[PDB]
Formats: sequence, structure tokens, C-alpha cells
Amino acid sequence: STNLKDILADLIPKEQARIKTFRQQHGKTVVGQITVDMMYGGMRGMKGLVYETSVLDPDEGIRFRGFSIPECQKLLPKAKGGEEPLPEGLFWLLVTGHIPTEEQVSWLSKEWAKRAALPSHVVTMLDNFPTNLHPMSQLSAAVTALNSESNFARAYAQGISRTKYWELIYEDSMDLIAKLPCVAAKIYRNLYREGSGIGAIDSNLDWSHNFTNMLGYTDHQFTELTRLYLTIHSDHEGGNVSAHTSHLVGSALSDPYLSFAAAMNGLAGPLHGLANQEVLVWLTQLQKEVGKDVSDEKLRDYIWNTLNSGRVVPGYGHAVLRKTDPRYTCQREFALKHLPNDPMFKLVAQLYKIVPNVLLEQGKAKNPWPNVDAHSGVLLQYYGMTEMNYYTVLFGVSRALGVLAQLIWSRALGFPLERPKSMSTEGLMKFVDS
Amino acid sequence: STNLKDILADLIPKEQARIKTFRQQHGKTVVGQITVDMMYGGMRGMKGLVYETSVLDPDEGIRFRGFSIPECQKLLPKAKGGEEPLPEGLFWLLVTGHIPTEEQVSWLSKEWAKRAALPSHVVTMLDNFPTNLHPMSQLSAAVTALNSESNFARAYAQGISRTKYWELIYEDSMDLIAKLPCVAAKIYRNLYREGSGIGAIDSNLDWSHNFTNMLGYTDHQFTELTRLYLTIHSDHEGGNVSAHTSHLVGSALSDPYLSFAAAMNGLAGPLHGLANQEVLVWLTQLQKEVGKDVSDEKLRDYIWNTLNSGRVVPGYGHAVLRKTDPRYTCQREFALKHLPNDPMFKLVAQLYKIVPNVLLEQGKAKNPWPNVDAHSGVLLQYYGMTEMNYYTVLFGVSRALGVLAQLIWSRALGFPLERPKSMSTEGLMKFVDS
Repeated sequence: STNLKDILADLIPKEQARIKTFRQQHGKTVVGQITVDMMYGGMRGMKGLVYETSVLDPDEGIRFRGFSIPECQKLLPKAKGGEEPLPEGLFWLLVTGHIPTEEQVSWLSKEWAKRAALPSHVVTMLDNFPTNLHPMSQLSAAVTALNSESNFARAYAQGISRTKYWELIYEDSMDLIAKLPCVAAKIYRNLYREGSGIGAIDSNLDWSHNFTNMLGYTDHQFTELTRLYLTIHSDHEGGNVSAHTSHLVGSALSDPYLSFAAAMNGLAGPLHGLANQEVLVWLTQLQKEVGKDVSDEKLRDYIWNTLNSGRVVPGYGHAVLRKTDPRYTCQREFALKHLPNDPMFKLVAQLYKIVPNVLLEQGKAKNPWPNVDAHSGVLLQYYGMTEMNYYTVLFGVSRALGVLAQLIWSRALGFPLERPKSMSTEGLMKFVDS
Repeated sequence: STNLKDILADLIPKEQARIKTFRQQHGKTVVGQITVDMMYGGMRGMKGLVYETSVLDPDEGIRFRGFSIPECQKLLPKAKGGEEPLPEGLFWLLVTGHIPTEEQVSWLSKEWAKRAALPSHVVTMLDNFPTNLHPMSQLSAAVTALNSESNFARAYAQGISRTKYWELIYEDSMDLIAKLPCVAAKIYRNLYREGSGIGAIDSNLDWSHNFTNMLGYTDHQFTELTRLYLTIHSDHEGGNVSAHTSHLVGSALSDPYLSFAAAMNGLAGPLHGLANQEVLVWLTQLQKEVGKDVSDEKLRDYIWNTLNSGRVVPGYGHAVLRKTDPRYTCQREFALKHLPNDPMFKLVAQLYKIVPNVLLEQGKAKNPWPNVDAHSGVLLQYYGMTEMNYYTVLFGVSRALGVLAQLIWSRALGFPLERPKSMSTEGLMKFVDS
């Protein structure tokens, strides 16, 4: 059927019954050890939470409810006259575990169009932000202010059953996804197009297309790039700072608006949300140093000199994943068919030819292949989206789809408050003796 | 000396050297097991992080760098003509591990006065928020907007040494603590005093007194209640949602403004920030049901009936702490000397007489004593602070002191990104076989 809520309602008791019998048997089964180093080291390598929407497969990349990225590219529905997978369909996949039909994606598109509205106090707030305020701060602050439209918040205050929490979490999550393009386009134009207006929603367009229209972009291939981008950056397990922050805040029964905004303050941190920008800065510098006509030998020399100097090539290397990131590969294929003669893409492609063979030869990088962030900037830049501070806002709007799909499930399955135990240094030294 | 930064700079390399040798020896020492139930159960009972500023002692209550609450009441400096401990002094204690002198508290008071300023865009934003927007949302959104004044953010973007991060984290944290009363009083008056102004900072007053003036309160004993309140709600280990959220977001190198605002979205959740309000609602109902002249027997009957009905007495019970919460006791003593004939306090006191003996007799509650949240509402209500939505904003302003004391230390000690490992249900079932 074309009602995502009905399907979701049917799947929940079944997953509840699967988890109930699993924990009965294996609840006290041990899955790991905690060390002193793990406590000092940011829980590195500690299995700490259940996050159902995605899992990293060391041989194939990130999987979306079992489906690899190549599989999602082929199976997820497209726009009419398009060939890139729609985010609507990714969202359906993460909530249900099932690839949706054309009829389901179209319905979801219409639903997000229906729900897309901003109250006048958020509009006013956004127009009064200074140029001085970072776009990620604008995004978080405006989403926090939209919790005045949270119906989970208001219903909880009146009293509702634990077993029904997921219902209004789903409703609030759908409304938030619907509004994100409006909030994000508003920020873009207030900062980078002199306060010009974002125009109106067209209810017959998909999410991505309404977003590029609101941004003021016109090129069909930019809209196609945005569909791909938003689908592939949508989720990457629960351990990363943006996912875990939404999870943790969500666990206190804070509504989707509050949870997502907290997540964006995490994504804004330079150790989580700047990888795209860092690669692009480094490519731009490289191009200046070495020139646009560079020989395979001269680039190899520069890479070798970089590594011998003890610096790293940004966007390359991984401890776990054993092949090139499919999300990188998706963007490479886009580039080859739509901007194969762009000079910055040629540099990116030349790096793909040369760097990994150098890295295998040095023999240090556990796996010498590039990730998604090595390829994303040159594509945005090609279509005139050159405001690098804004890149993390796009990642955010994408990542909403994954974190909110999980959040619905967390509440459906009754996941409790996240409350690990902390220790001081002095305390942990005493605990060591026992 | 009277420079907190200098003292802090002297202590850091010493704690670094203590941690270095500790992890050399005991780094691979195991401190616990992780079970499947712990993953499904919000990391309950998993030792997961190092948080230096406070530790829960099962026999004495929460300790602030080793000092119990009774010790902090006697040793922390007071205002002239006061007898309640100043928050300034608590902050000094958490940063240094040392009880400050009078000269140090006074200096800290002057520093927070010096730094207390709002830019015009935050003022405008606060005045344009609707009545419809919850005060906790107002607080978080305005603090996120103040990251435009973060000097850690701007310095990081230009490039600074890992070893110097704590310096600007300290600066930004001091500025944020300084501004919180302005932001919080602004919210109070815009919501509950028809938009009237908060007036100016007096540089010769302490933090609490400037806050009550800005709120529009006049009673000396209210200012004294606020000093006590802000000192005792300041920190309670790292495991709670507000602390852990600041810690986690902080770990991505997000600045103190972004970290604290994310923390407030966590505190806003009903499972973390509503305990005060819930007790007060329940006391008000109780008073109606049973009357103001209630006999010890009639109240005992109502408590017994409540428990036999299988409901709980809010603000009573604890799995770990084996005596009455000192933070409760602090408020009881305040009440006995300043509002001993208040009818709601008499009810609170009558409950203290009767409930715990009933709970020991039922023999279920591991420990039958009350916590801080059982006593805080009746005191706020007595002085005319009756806007219960606002109670969580006060808790927030207090909790800033503890979470930001830790955050400075996290960066001084080079704590890395918090990144536990997540698993799907399906994945965790497969991992079980191995």
C-alpha cells in the first residue's frame, strides 16, 4: 500500500518479538571487553549501541538494511527523465527494510510537499541572522526553534502510552524532513544571494528538485547530483558523532527537532563535518604548486614527497574497508559522464590512478583507497556551489534521513535512556587494584 | 595567585604525566564486560568514559573533586552578609581541585562581570521568540547563535596547536558562563513579565545576585536560595544525558557554545530534566486530595495506598546512594530556617517523616531516601517563582559550571573523538555465533 505508517505499524511487533526471544537466550552473552585505554580513547572499538538502519561491510562498503550502494543505485526509483536514485526511496528503504515501488516514492514525495511549511517566527529569525553566523549554527538554531511545532512534545506533556511513542515521532520526523530544504535554502540565499527569496514548493516535484529550485539553481544535472548526494550521505552506522548525538538526546524522549539540532552541533565539529572541504583546499593548493598539465611522474613525485615529509593525502586511507568506497565510485561515474574535461576532476582522477599504487608500495595504510569526501567538493564546485562553509549543511540535510529513520525505530522498540557509567582518573586507579 | 588560567596551566602537564604512566602500566587492564543486554539497554552499567570533575560516593553522595556537599557548604566562600556557598567558588573547585580563597572568588566574580555581554543579534532574536516556544528551546537556540562569538572556532579555522586547544576552550567557557544569566533572565521576562528589560550588570556583585536582579527578584533570601541551588546542581558525573552530550559533541572539537546547547536539548528531554516539576505536580495533587491539616495516620494511609496501587512516590528511591541526598538535606535546612511555616514545606517535611519508614517496611526500594528533586520546587514556589516550565532553565545554568569545567580538561588532556561501535540486531545475532 501507499501508507508508510501502516507498513511500519505491521513490522514493529514482529521486530519486538524477534528482539524479545533473542535477549531471552543471549541477553547475558558477552560481546566484548572494556579496557582502561578504551575509556581514555573515546570508546574506540567498544560495541556500545544498537543501530538498525545501516552496517559497514569491510568488503562492500556501507549497507542500507542489507543493500550495498551499487544495489541501491540499480533498485531505488528515479525521477522521470533522470538516472540518479531519489532520497525519498532511500528513506523508505531505511524505515521498512524494503525497496519501494514507483507508486510509494511518488506518494512520499507528495507527503513531504504537503508537510513543508515554516512558521513566521522561524522565517523572521532566519532573515535576522548576521553574515557573521556560521551556516551550521543557523541550521541548528532554526531547527531547535521549530520544536514549537513538535506534536510529540505536546502529546507527551498531556500523557500518552509508551507503546505509541513511535507514532508521533514518525509524524514529527516526516515534518522535519519536509521542512529541511526550506530552512537550508533560506540560509544559502540570505548568506550568498543577498537575502533574495526562496520561492514556493511545487507539490508535483520530488524533494531534491524543490531544494535546487529553492537554492536558485537551474541546471538539471545539478538537481541530479543533489539526488545522488543526498541518497549516499544519508546514513553510516550509529557510532559517528552526528548519529550517536541524535540517538543519545533522543533516548531522553527529546523530540526529533531537538535531537536533530543537537546532532548538527556535533556534525559542525571540525573532526566530523569538514572532510569534503579539507580535500578541496588541498586539491586547490596542489593545482597551484604543480600546474594543470601535470605529468604522471611529477604528480607521483609530489605524492611521494608528501608522504616522505610525513603528511597524509586527504580522502585516502581506511582501517577497515578493503576496497574503494562505493560512494566515491558513484561520484566518479557521475563525473565521467557529465564533466570529464573539468580540470579539477582530471586532477582527482589522476590522483586515483597514482596515489593508491604509491600507498600499497609504502605499505603502511591498511587500505589505500579513497572515501566519499575525496570526490564530493570538485562536483559541487563544478556547478557553481563554491561556498565551502555551506558544504556541511548539505551533509546535514542528507544525514537527517538516516538518523530519523533510526529514531523512529528506537522509540518503537522501547530503547531506554543512554546512561553509561563514568569514572575519574583517581577513581579508575583505585578500581584497578580490585 | 588571582589568575585561574595560570593555575590551570601549571596543573595540566602534571595530570598529563600521571595519565601517561597510568595507561603505560594499566592501559590493557580490563575494567568490565559488555553484554548484549547492555547494548539494548542504553549502556546501563558499562564503564564508558573518563570524567574528572565529580564522582558518586554510595555512602556520602556526589563528591566535587573529592569534597562531599557538607564539606563544600562549610569550605566554599560566601557573599558578604550571606551564608550560602557561591557558584564562583564551586567553579574554581572543579577546575583546580582546590578550595579557593576569598580573594580568588571575588576575582572570578569580577571576571564574569567583565565578560558579560550579548551582541544585538541575540537580543533581537530573544525578543522575537513567540510565547509558544518552550524556554529550554529559547535557551539552546540563543546559545547556538552566540557561537558567532566563539574564539576557539575562529582560531581553529586559522590553525593552532593541539596542545594549546584548552586555552581558548577556557576563554570561550568563561564568556559563556558569564552570559548565561543574561540569556536566561531575558527569556524569563519576555515570557512571564511582558517583555520588560533585564537592566544592567553591576560589576561589584556576584553571579547569582546579578542573575536575581536581572530576573526582577528583590528578596535577599531568594538570592541566597539561588546561590545554593546553582552550587548544588552544578555537576553529577559524566553519565547523565546533559554531561555526556556536552562531552560527545565537545570531542568533535565543537566549541563550548555548540557543546552546551546540544547538552540543553538533552536536558530538555522529559526523562532527564523534569524531576523537580513532577514532584511539585504530585505534591499539589496530594494536598488537594488529603487536605492541609493532615494527620500522620491519614498521610501514611495515602502513601501505603499509592504503593499498593503499584505507583511510586516521586523524588524517593535510589539503586546506589545509601543515605538521604545531601543536596536534599541542604534545602531542608534552608527551609527550616527561612520558611518553616509554609504549608507546602510542611507537607514535604511530613513526607520525609513518614515515607522512608514505609519504604523500608515494604522492603523493595533498595534505598528509601529522597533526592534533590523532592525538595527544590516548594522553595522556588515559596519565593514566587511558579513558572514550572522555566525550572529546567535554572538547572541548565547551574549544570554549565560542571560540564564546562570538564570540557576544559578534556581538551587539555587530548581526549579524542567519542566513537563507539554500533551493530544491527541481525549483525549482533551473527556476531553471537563466533
